[PDB]
Amino acid sequence: ARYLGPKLKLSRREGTDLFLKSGVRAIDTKCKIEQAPGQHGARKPRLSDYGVQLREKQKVRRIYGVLERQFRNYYKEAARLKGNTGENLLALLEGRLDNVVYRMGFGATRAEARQLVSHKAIMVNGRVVNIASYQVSPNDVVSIREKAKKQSRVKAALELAEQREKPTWLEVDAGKMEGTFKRKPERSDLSADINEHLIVELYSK
Amino acid sequence: ERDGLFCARIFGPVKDYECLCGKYKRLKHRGVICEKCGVEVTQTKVRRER
Amino acid sequence: ATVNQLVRKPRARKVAKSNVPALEACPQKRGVCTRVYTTTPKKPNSALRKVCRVRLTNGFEVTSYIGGEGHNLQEHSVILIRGGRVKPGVRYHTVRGALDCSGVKDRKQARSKYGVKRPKA
Amino acid sequence: ELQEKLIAVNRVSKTVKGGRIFSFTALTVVGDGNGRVGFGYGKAREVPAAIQKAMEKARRNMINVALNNGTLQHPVKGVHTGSRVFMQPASEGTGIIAGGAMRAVLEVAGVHNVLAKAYGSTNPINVVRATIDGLENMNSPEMVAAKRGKSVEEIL
RNA sequence: AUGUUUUUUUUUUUUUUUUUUGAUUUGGUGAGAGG
RNA sequence: CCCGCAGAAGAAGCACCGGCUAACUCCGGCCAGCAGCCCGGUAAUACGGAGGGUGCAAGCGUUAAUCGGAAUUACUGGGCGUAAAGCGCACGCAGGCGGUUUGUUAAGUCAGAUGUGAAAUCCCCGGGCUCAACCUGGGAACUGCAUCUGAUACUGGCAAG
Ligand SMILES: [Zn+2]
Repeated sequence: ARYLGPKLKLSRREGTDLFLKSGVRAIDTKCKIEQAPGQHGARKPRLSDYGVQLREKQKVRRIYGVLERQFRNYYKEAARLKGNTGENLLALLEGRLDNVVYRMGFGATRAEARQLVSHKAIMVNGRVVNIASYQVSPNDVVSIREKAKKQSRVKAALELAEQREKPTWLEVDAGKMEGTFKRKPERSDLSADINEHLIVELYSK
Repeated sequence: ERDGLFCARIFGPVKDYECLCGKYKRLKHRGVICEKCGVEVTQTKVRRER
Repeated sequence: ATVNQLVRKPRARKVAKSNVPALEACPQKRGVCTRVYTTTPKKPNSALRKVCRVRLTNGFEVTSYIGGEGHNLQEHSVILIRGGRVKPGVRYHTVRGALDCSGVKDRKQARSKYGVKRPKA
Repeated sequence: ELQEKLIAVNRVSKTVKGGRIFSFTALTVVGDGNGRVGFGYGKAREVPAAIQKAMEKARRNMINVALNNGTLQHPVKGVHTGSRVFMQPASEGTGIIAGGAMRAVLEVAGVHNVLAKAYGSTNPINVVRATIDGLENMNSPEMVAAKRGKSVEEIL
């Protein structure tokens, strides 16, 4: 139910930096980010039409840490919902509790955030929510509870975030350690490199 | 330095049409600013006027 | 084609017969080996392919391929067949590692497909 | 600015006194991400050369296509030889739902959102041609208005 | 008069320079000479 | 359901990597074996093992079975000179279709209403289980059938041309 292996390998495979490590130390120093994993890394022949789409899908999934069935479900939901499908999917992905936490800066990585969520550190509207897939709504305040507020990791995460660009769709307080999910993010607010359309196509086989 | 005298977000990217840190290495999306870079995306002489 | 014509006599659906009729819409069937033997395949191939004529539970007498390297089967050995045709007249495979048919010896990849338990170390 | 996609490359033979002389055909298609599309079919003893030739061919004899935003203006059929093709405009987000050679042509053309089936033959060369034809024939609202002696609001 | 009368794999890789609007890299201080 | 205790502790496999099809190398002789369709005779990315990878993941494969792809029974939506496909040719009952004008009818057709079309299910907006599945409020839908009141272009009936 989770990917427990090497994180940088995934990144290498993808091509890009997936942000699977905190960002204290640059990704180029930790691993050969350009070279693909395994014995046959240096060889890089152009991929197929299907293959590129698949890769794209993987990238997105990897980024958020969502396994396949769940991803499929999300896609379906997006399709069902009104408006642009890929965009909807992206929004849904964002909405995940762990992701939100990460954005806020209470977790160094998304993985860390997820872990925190699991371990009953986070509350959503003053009620302890344990599910990483929990879809956080507009105007839903989300905070660290008083037990987990003393942790050194949390402050480190916050610091890291502060170095990292702040998302417009949230509003977080470092002292209070509570952030308000103000609105579901627009496509423009998210990263431009993610070809959602490819993903959509893949499932529209 | 981010963000010191010679910043990225306040002024511009050292390299032309490149995020100094890492995204956009072609000519498609000139402008996007990710959180991992806190960088604009324009010309090499854009910092001379800013 | 003409609508009137269609009305008179509607369009016939192509009834596709099953290529594994001795199963009778069962995923596997139990059978007893009437005889076990080797057979030569058709052109362009060359081998001694291990196969057994099986009398099934439901009454049919079929011939079933035996996959993997080596087998313990004799006459009067109770085996499970699964369907699948080897590319004359063999339309079924013995399930290795079910009933009397043993798993393949010394096999470490695709183990499931030849009944083999996980190697301990 | 122009994007160019090699759809297929196929090895073709000519029998001679000695034996078989082999050659390679390259089917490419190029577009500017707007109305302009053009396919090219190039041939040579080696692949890369053939591809280059195809590209060259494509770059000349382009064709304009009226695009209402990211999609088509109305459902359009296009036929050529065996390949008969249907393509239907679709809502933003849906992506290019189309198969093979057909997809490639659409992508370069700068349609982002289509529902497109290729009936009949799916011989890449023919199907791309069919697609092109379909695109070409497809008229815009303004054009239709002009034709009919009306305003755009009269047609809706 | 007549020819299916010695076949066996002796096998194929999907986007930049857009017919002349673009890349080869060196800052202050002080001293001395020529006109 | 909540609180406390200890300590990374008790918790990852299955299939695949010739092309289709995401993933490649080395070591073992048309044998042993593989195979869904289209390898193996001594340098096999196709057999078996290894290392490396890819895809799924508390599941993963295989088999069986249904729809799909299959516009491959084509109502939507195919064809028939040579690819399968025009009766050897006619007459002709039933059947199908029917030039043009007016009038009338209102069967088909269309419009509106009424009754019904069980609940659940599906779909939309909500609510409740920490989320989800699940449960659940209200709607929409159930393409229909029947009846009543209209419309009369088209098709039909009847009457005259
Ligand atoms: Zn950037």
